Amino acid sequence: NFNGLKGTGVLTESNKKFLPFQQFGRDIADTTDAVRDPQTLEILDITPCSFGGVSVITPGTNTSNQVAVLYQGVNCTEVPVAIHADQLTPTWRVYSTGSNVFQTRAGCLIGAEYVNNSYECDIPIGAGICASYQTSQSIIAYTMSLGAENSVAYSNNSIAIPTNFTISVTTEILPVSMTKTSV
Amino acid sequence: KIQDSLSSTASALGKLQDVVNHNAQALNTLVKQLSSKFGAISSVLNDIFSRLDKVEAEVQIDRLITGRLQSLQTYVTQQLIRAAEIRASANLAATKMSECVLGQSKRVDFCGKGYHLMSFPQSAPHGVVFLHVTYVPAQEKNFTTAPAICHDGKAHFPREGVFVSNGTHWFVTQRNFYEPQIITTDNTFVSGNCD
Amino acid sequence: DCTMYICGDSTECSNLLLQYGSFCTQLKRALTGIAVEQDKNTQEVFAQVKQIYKTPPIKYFGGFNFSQILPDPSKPSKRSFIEDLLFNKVTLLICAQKFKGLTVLPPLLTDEMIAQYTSALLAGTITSGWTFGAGAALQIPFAMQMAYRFNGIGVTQNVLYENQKLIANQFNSAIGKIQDSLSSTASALGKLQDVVNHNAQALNTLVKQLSSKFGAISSVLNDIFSRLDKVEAEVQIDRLITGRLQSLQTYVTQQLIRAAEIRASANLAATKMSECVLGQSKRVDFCGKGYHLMSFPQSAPHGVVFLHVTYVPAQEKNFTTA
Ligand SMILES: *[C@@H]1O[C@H](CO)[C@@H](O[C@@H]2O[C@H](CO)[C@@H](O[C@@H]3O[C@H](CO)[C@@H](O)[C@H](O)[C@@H]3O)[C@H](O)[C@H]2NC(C)=O)[C@H](O)[C@H]1NC(C)=O
Ligand SMILES: *[C@@H]1O[C@H](CO)[C@@H](O[C@@H]2O[C@H](CO)[C@@H](O)[C@H](O)[C@H]2NC(C)=O)[C@H](O)[C@H]1NC(C)=O
Ligand SMILES: *[C@@H]1O[C@H](CO)[C@@H](O[C@@H]2O[C@H](CO)[C@@H](O)[C@H](O)[C@H]2NC(C)=O)[C@H](O)[C@H]1NC(C)=O
Ligand SMILES: *[C@@H]1O[C@H](CO)[C@@H](O[C@@H]2O[C@H](CO)[C@@H](O)[C@H](O)[C@H]2NC(C)=O)[C@H](O)[C@H]1NC(C)=O
Ligand SMILES: *[C@@H]1O[C@H](CO)[C@@H](O)[C@H](O)[C@H]1NC(C)=O
Ligand SMILES: *[C@@H]1O[C@H](CO)[C@@H](O)[C@H](O)[C@H]1NC(C)=O
Ligand SMILES: *[C@@H]1O[C@H](CO)[C@@H](O)[C@H](O)[C@H]1NC(C)=O
Ligand SMILES: *[C@@H]1O[C@H](CO)[C@@H](O)[C@H](O)[C@H]1NC(C)=O
Repeated sequence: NFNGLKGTGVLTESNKKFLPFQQFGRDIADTTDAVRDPQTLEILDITPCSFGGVSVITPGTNTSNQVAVLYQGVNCTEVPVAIHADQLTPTWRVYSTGSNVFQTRAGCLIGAEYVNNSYECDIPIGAGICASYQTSQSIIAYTMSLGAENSVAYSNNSIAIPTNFTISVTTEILPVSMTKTSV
Repeated sequence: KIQDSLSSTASALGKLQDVVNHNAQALNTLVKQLSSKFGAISSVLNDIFSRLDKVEAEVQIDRLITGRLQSLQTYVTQQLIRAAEIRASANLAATKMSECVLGQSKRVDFCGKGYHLMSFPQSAPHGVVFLHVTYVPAQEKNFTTAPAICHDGKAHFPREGVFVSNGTHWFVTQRNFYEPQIITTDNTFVSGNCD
Repeated sequence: DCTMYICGDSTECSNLLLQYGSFCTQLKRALTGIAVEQDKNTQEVFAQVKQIYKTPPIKYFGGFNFSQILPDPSKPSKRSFIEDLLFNKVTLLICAQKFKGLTVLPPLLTDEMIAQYTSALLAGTITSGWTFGAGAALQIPFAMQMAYRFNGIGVTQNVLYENQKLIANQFNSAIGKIQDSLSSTASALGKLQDVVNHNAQALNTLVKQLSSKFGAISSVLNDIFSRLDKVEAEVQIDRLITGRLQSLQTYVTQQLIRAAEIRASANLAATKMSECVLGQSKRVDFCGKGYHLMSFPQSAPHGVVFLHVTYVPAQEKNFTTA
């Protein structure tokens, strides 16, 4: 509370050089982010507190009820520091001290182990990571699988010619119309 | 095998299934919207009359007539976008019907994977389903080949085919099927020296 | 983020906002439709092959020199020569918008394995011709594969062999000019430069909009509650909530129009990759001016680049016919 300039954030020290008459510094969005303390004349810097988004990984309710929350776009060395009482908007803080935390490019994951082997995607995450429910059952996070690798023998003088064939039938579905309505 | 494949699971018909879902769900939000007060005294209309006189009720009823109208405006705009999407999908179906049904299409990977022979249409709720019939080569074998052959000091080329030899004698055969044949001038044509 | 953008770090603004209903539970729903869609378009253009083929170490294709577009092991990334120029030609403190809840998410397929698909398509179209797009791959000598393409154009296959040395030199020189010519003019990447511009410029207007008064006294929420009584402070605030909120629904509407347009372009690109790469198309000008022979794909930021190879007749002479 600086002469009525109420707000909320974390205050640090800055090297900005206010002129003798200048007191407040604004930004592109036209809001206060630089104030000078009335008693001791120093140039503080104001930035809002940390935040982010929450996403939950879960199989169907028919399967097990285990879950694994996600915190989008935040360094994962921050929310474990918030292990106290009544400091975060979510109240299910039992998972703050959950399973082995894992760090990704889109935040960090709580409740899964980063296995080595790779399968096709089941639950998209981001940056080539997809979680799944494998086998004694558990939730795991792994890396993309682009399909089985193969090589074709190329030579200056050789050719392959099929000696047989097969006939297959493939389906295809396309929408044509939607429900007519009026109001 | 197509009989049980359709009934094997439930996510096979996902494309048509969510079309009706995306319309009914939009209606529910529109219906439930009118219960919002929009910050005024009361959501329901007639209640806001007996509780006030007839001078400041206008600002208290304007909010209940713009929100009930602006929300309706938002829903209509959503329909326009989806209509502009179905129109693009419907035209593709007409092109598929005009090519993969009434004829044989040379365009690759357009009427099913692999070489295309014919397709059959089937009706569906708010959609159509095709059955592409395709031809796929089976197992093959390695071979030794040469581009041209020089016999009378002159080169010859396969008229329709490719030269092939099993290590003992040379033959010419089809591109997509193994049917070796004896070399033949009527099966080839001469052009230029073989040097 | 709904609440923070409208009611910045304010508790008395939030509860008043709750009276407006479920207006912005649609924004989470609507935007996620776009987010999921963008992870589908990329998967519908590069993922048409389920076998990751690799090029042989030997690069002697009867004289043709493909080393220009093959991946380079020396570079830490598996990016070819041409693919590296594209990244340098595309430009992606401005990231202070994080403080107003304007988050940006990363794509599912990051750039590193995107080129891996491109390597697979390039490798499988030079050792197996086009048969690998219809089932089992079949190896064919590249020097004689061109004979089939010439047959499709209309010229007999004999013509190719008589000028094998001449045709290779002319094609090899052609690809060399592409490297410098791409970086010669600055408007070559215009169709991609505007995409990153539009999707970045529009955010600035959204941030700058909340600095307007919209008929109130001040543009900051804190002073109003600390200077005016609660009975009528709801009048000025209501004049401001409807201001910012309306400016937000405009932004989401713009996104839908652009998203509905990109899909109409990705599908066209998918057909181009399916036809002009995995086979020879008889359509005119669909895969470049002149008679079509082949084409190679190259990855790019938020797009793809094609390299069509076409046949064009040179000088002629007039005759008399019956
Ligand atoms: C490559 O293909 C050629 C063409 O089929 C093979 O040559 C032919 O092989 C058949 C089967 O052995 C021969 O038929 C039999 O030959 C014996 C030889 O004594 C004869 O007594 C029988 O009455 C019967 O005709 C056929 O003659 C032969 N033709 C020629 C021109 O040699 C050849 O064996 C194949 N090479 C391989 C598989 O390595
Ligand atoms: C090409 O493949 C077909 C498919 O397997 C082969 O047909 C089989 O032939 C055997 C022996 O006559 C039968 O026991 C199988 O029942 C056939 N399968 C089917 C699906 O009918 C055919 O023989 C193969 N071609 C050659 C030359 O062997
Ligand atoms: C015989 O045909 C095979 C293909 O069916 C050629 O390729 C060999 O077999 C498999 C193909 O995936 C590979 O595991 C082998 O390593 C391939 N061999 C080599 C040397 O690479 C094979 O080359 C052909 N052999 C001959 C003599 O023509
Ligand atoms: C394919 O073309 C490239 C480009 O000209 C060749 O690489 C050049 O090789 C010469 C000497 O061989 C060097 O002086 C250049 O600096 C190289 N340039 C680049 C961009 O690498 C390459 O040798 C050719 N490959 C074949 C098989 O002919
Ligand atoms: C749950 O799974 C079991 C076994 O797969 C099955 O029998 C049951 O019908 C499933 N229930 C639901 C609601 O999907
Ligand atoms: C958090 O920041 C530090 C600062 O260097 C960095 O090393 C670390 O990787 C960051 N955490 C994550 C999960 O990226
Ligand atoms: C993956 O393999 C490496 C071997 O380099 C090993 O050190 C690591 O523990 C493995 N990861 C898991 C989850 O087993
Ligand atoms: C094909 O085989 C090798 C591959 O390195 C090549 O050097 C050789 O010249 C070619 N063979 C013929 C007959 O041209």
